[PDB]
Amino acid sequence: EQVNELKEKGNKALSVGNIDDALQCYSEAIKLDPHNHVLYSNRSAAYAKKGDYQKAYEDGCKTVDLKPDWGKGYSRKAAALEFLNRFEEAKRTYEEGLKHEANNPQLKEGLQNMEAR
Amino acid sequence: GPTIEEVD
Ligand code: NI
Ligand code: NI
Repeated sequence: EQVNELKEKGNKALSVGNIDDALQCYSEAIKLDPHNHVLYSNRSAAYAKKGDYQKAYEDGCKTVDLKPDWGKGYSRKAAALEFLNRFEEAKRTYEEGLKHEANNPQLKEGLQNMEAR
Repeated sequence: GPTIEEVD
């Protein structure tokens, strides 16, 4: 519950635009629960909003490492790759995610976007 | 630009 508490605190900070506070909350939760993919996925989002795409990417990778069946982790990873202008890798990441969650609409959209560039 | 999905 303490982990959920910190995650919620982070989500709230992010909602009021306090991204650094959100990162601190997610990072504290991660220290307590280092295998929680949701925390890395949320922190990846916060880093992407902040504009630190390398860290958004690292957290997206960790999300996929922890929970390979979860499509959203690949979206985190792939979005970071797009920001990093690594589109070939972004496309392969959407494809990799689809090997786990074939009907995921966000991954399908991402793949479509990369195939249309 | 890429979409940043909502947090969970
Ligand atoms: Ni471990
Ligand atoms: Ni796999």
